[PDB]
Amino acid sequence: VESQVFLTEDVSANDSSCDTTACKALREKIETRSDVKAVRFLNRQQAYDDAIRKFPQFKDVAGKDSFPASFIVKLENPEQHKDFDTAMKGQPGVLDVLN
Amino acid sequence: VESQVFLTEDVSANDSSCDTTACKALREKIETRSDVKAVRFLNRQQAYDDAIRKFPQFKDVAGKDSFPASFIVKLENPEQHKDFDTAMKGQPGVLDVLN
Ligand SMILES: [Br-]
Ligand SMILES: [Br-]
Ligand SMILES: [Br-]
Ligand SMILES: [Br-]
Ligand SMILES: [K+]
Ligand SMILES: [K+]
Ligand SMILES: [K+]
Ligand SMILES: [K+]
Repeated sequence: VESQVFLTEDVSANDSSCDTTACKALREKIETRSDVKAVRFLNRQQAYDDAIRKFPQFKDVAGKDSFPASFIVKLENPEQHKDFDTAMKGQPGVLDVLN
Repeated sequence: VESQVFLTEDVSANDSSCDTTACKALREKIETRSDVKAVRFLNRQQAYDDAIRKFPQFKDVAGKDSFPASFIVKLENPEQHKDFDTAMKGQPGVLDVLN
């Protein structure tokens, strides 16, 4: 069980490796959480590819631009994710958190 | 661990509880196999919800007809599931098997 923190459109479209300073700074910000053990970046292309695989019926219909880049986040205890989700939603540069 | 047997549309569109002739007949063919311990039914509304829960990106284009219903099947010997998979794939009413 891992959390997924969605990023904003311009980072999604233009940063394929989280090498913009803001995306890196945002990865660091998340890593500082007392309840976070690991943070992994997943770009727009890869996330689209992973989804299309798992559900091969939108191969044409759905485009990658519907898929935000994100951080896949391993928490200390995934049953206590409430505080984390709250912080993320209050964090600038974070679009949403997967519910 | 559990096996997932996806159903063709003729059952997926009609039946919310496996209460149509086609669904039950298919359910009975699976349950009576010696290599099957238990069979659970998963309607298309539950399939839509599980999928959108994991990929809300698809909510743009996915209708209730985009996700097939399924049987969640508990095998007697899970490690040895290769002949079961093939049997199901050759069964009328079966769309696909997970993996
Ligand atoms: Br990308
Ligand atoms: Br239904
Ligand atoms: Br059931
Ligand atoms: Br038959
Ligand atoms: K980097
Ligand atoms: K930490
Ligand atoms: K935010
Ligand atoms: K049986």
